[PDB]
Amino acid sequence: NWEHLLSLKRQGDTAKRLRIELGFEVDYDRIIFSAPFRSLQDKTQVIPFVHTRLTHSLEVSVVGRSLGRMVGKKLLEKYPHLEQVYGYKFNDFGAIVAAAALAHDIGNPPFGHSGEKAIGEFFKNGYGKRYKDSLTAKEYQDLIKFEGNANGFKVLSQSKPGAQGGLRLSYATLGAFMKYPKESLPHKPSDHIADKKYGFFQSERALFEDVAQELGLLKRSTTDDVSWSRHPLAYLVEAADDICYTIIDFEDGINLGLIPEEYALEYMVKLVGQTIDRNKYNALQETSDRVSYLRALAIGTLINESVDTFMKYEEEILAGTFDQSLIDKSNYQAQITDIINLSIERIYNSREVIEKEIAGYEILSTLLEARCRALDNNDTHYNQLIQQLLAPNDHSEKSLYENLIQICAEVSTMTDGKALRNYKKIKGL
Amino acid sequence: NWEHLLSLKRQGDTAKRLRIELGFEVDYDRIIFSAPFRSLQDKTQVIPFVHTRLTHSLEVSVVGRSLGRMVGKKLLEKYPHLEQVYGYKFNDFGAIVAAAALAHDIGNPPFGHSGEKAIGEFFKNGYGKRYKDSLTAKEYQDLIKFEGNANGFKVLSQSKPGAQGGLRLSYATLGAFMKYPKESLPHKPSDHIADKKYGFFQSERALFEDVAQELGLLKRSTTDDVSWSRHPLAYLVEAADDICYTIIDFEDGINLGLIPEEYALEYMVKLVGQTIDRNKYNALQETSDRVSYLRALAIGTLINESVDTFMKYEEEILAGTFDQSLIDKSNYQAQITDIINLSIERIYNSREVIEKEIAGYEILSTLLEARCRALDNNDTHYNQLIQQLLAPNDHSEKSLYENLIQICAEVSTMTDGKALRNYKKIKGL
Amino acid sequence: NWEHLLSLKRQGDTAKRLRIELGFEVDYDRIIFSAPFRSLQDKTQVIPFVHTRLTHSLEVSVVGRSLGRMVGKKLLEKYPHLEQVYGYKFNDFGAIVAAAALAHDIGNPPFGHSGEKAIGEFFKNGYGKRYKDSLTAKEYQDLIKFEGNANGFKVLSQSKPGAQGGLRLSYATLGAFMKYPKESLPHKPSDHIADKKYGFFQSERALFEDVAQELGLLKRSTTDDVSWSRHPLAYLVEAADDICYTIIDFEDGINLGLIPEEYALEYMVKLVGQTIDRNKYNALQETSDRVSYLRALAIGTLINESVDTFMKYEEEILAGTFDQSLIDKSNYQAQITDIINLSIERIYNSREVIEKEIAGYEILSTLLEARCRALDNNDTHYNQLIQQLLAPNDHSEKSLYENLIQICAEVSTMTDGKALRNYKKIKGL
Ligand SMILES: [Mg+2]
Ligand SMILES: [Mg+2]
Ligand SMILES: [Mg+2]
Repeated sequence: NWEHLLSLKRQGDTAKRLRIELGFEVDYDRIIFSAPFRSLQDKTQVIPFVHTRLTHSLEVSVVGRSLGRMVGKKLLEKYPHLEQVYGYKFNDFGAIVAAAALAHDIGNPPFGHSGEKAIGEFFKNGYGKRYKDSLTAKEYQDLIKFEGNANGFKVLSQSKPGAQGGLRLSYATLGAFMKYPKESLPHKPSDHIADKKYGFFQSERALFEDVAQELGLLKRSTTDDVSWSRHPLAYLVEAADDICYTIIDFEDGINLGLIPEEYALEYMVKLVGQTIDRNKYNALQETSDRVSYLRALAIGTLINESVDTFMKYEEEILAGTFDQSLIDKSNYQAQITDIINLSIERIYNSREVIEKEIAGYEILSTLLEARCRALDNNDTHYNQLIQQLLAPNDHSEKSLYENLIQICAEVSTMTDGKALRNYKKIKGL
Repeated sequence: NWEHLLSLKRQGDTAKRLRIELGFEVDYDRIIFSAPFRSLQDKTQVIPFVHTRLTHSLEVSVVGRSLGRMVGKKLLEKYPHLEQVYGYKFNDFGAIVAAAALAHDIGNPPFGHSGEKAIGEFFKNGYGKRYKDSLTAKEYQDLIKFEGNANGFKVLSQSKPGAQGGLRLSYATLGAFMKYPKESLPHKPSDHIADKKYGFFQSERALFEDVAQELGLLKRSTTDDVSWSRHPLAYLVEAADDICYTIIDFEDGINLGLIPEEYALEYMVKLVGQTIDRNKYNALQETSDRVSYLRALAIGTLINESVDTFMKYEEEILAGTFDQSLIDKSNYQAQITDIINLSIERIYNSREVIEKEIAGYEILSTLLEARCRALDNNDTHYNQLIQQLLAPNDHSEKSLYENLIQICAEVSTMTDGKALRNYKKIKGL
Repeated sequence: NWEHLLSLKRQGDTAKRLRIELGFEVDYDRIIFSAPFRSLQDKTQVIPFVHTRLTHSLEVSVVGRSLGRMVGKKLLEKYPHLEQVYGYKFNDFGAIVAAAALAHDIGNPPFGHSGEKAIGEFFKNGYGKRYKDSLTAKEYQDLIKFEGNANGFKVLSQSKPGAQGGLRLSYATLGAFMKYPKESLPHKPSDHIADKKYGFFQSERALFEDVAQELGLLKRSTTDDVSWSRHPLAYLVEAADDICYTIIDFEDGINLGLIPEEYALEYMVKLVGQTIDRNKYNALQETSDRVSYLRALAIGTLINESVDTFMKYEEEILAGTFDQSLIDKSNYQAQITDIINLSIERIYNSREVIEKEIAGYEILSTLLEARCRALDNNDTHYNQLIQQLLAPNDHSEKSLYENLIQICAEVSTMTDGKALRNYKKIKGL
């Protein structure tokens, strides 16, 4: 039911909010001005001009806003009652998808997936193994299979003294942000696209249950482990992100010298052939302009194809029977796969990227060990100094799992500069 | 008895030295030219122009020289026989107090009290725990509650081949230097000001017993753990040090931007009100000049008040019944406490000071562990290299406690530059 | 028999190669263009202009070429049949000795003998102790008493896919390169000069047995541990190396300020007195020119003396009864010993040299531990990253000893720059 999916409800609301009577734009406005989003300006994208996480978020938001606007147009033309009595507009869908896409990278720890694996391995085989017997199975699982999507949900909606609900985003935006509406256990029960990872920690189970019950998400789990169907706009958000990750990593790889210019045309002829102006392409004198020209065309065709695919399986998506992505139903699957493989071989496996990941591991391991050692023995002078350096903000009487997840969130959201400086101080440099 | 307190005896002397027949100035002259005192030029004062330990010592010596000169004037006017037959002058008292105050920071390890705690924790929970069973209780206590006052006494009077008695200072200067004339055990038996810490290690017990017996210090301990009353001039030395630590840390904090200018006048009106020239204060155009002007006034009034307090309780001080400091009997106690608390909150708890302390811990721990590992196994090539790098001076057949205390003294007296360079070499940088 | 000693056989040869029917010059040509030899341009000689390992190799090759040419002249005049029917020339001997001397430093790990001791201690008391029970006694011995001569033999003759036999040097060059033709066990069975160390690992036993059987080296071991007599030209190669190590370390020490100018003349008068032009020496205005002038004279007289000594004991050398070096039979033994001791006290025991050795230990230990930990568990993400960073070249199904010796060879042949960069990445800098 689309009426419940486009909920304007926020945390702490008592009276129901109706479309015909704050707005989805306000979510984007709040995310833009938020400190965690601003902090993305000092966070890199694990590549050797090259995009930072802030620009990637910006570009993803721009693709998601286009996808959502077109999808809202088509749904409003398919469900007249959504605008006749409920008063919804395609700009609403665009705003929801743009706000969800803008914050999709707000909780990811530095150094890419290597940082997530470092946080996981710290609690699996490192100093964090001591907490295994003091936590429940799902809590420990969250600790060992730490992902930045659950951390991003935590950042977007975590209460603090004087700020309940965090950014207080609308429930539609929160639902679109959740790509994996399931708990930390069981680990990958099936081949469904939404079961690859989890989207919320144990400290957010009640809040996401409230969000799902407000959005009317279908309960797909018959056991005691909660799991819901994906929000239909989460498909658009993820498709936008994949389109950017594919076409823009290739642009960045080509412009940085890691990928020769021939592969650009070689893997973009199929994508851009239907709309390329050959005279304009040949008239361009710089490689950067040509690759930008190709990137714009490819993004446009992929956006249109994703909109067509979404409207092809709307009923299946709303029922929860869709087990793959919108980009997986692409006619350009071979070219997309070839581009992704070439990017993996030339960028992600480059020395510079490997070197950086090896440093992240040592920095994150050191910081996590220092924070945990301070947590266990908060009486020594060195531990008091560590607490002052890394957690001067506040202190409270919380549980062990809350403290550990707070440590993980604080370490994940540090800027590369702040993390490196703290690691050097702790290492006496 | 003041005649015995103003002893001209030095180490190795056989014939008694009389005032009417080398001089207390010679102690100051020797300390100035000594290598350990010179080494203070490369040692910082754990603050982010800002005073180094050498300038702090200089300024403390200047306050102690004023206090001692006034106190000597008043005692000579109170005991005519001290000058009529013994031939003592107020310049003697000034010289003794100045020499004691100049060397009050000569044995402190770097990074402030954090370095002392690092040396203590190395032998308490670190690699140094292995020596607990091979040493006596007091020897191990000295190792684990290491203070820079005992190390300063060691530096001032430790024999070397060709140099017996070290700087060979007069016994009056050594007595005035000793703020805590007691052994390492028991640990804080009472609330007496002299029982807060200890002033000499176990390798200096015989020498300080000789010094105390020459100065006629009263034995306040009836057990087998020796402890004596404070030398009366030690009160003046400590009062001078506290006055500088209070008024000059505030000046440094104000001039460094950590403390706004308003608090200067706010906490100095009471101290300087009786002697401030308002026209001169308002005519000054720079904040540094105004704060210097206030610091000079406050130091003057505190010096006069300390002299008055010392002459108020002279008999009690000479009997050993005084359990507090001269600054503790101040009418400006509230303002002094407020200034100290503001300095603690704004300087000592600043990031930059915390960061520095966290680095000291790692550097001192690394250096101590390397030295100890070289000491236990002096056969490996790496350990021979470590011994050459850190202890090339000499080697001898000494006991385990002597070797450990020598390691602690050598690490404590390294310059920040030398310590950092050695730590980087050991860390392969 | 000199005919078999001057073998032109190379790895993989089936038909016998005769002198009268590729050439010993080709070995020098190949070594010059080889990547391992080129890599010596970025490797230092553990001294604070100062020689790198490449220039030391160059200079040693030049001394060995002179020694071999004179020795070949004298042998051809002593054995006419070597040139009458076999067709050998003195240039052959010169080429063999020069090629052997040029590669004498091609397998030495950085940081001098400190690096060799670090590799040994890693497997003796470090993380490498776990492999003791999984290897044979001699294999583990090779691991713990690792020397750069065996590694240099490995570099010169190790097969790779597409390159069998490595540089494919002539067997005479390989025999002259081998200073210690014996296995890793027993460790120093006697006082013979060839029994001080070993010259090949266990992975090269068959190849060196083939080389020795082709060269007709005398089997000096009656047990199951193979050991052969030294090749006669190995004496010349080692003598050349010692002459350079003695006279040129002194030149470098004098020119670097670690050795005053007086000792130059003081320890060179005896060596250069018979051929020095006093007018030329006094006319020189720079210390560098005078020391160069003295170095050239000393090298010349030592070369002539070494040739005379070699021809004095030719029969004893060819029978294998010579237990010392050519330089040990020198009339300038006292002056050579004095120069070596002065160099040890002033250069090798300098701070800068000690500091560098302390850093090597930490870098090599860190790199070896990382490589071994990657080897044991090649499933973790961090270990895969380490394998990509340090061993991206290739992978194969080899034994544990082969993998460990490959790790040791790869670490030993890294350039100081590459090693330091990898150590910093692993240390997160
Ligand atoms: Mg993305
Ligand atoms: Mg002081
Ligand atoms: Mg050599």
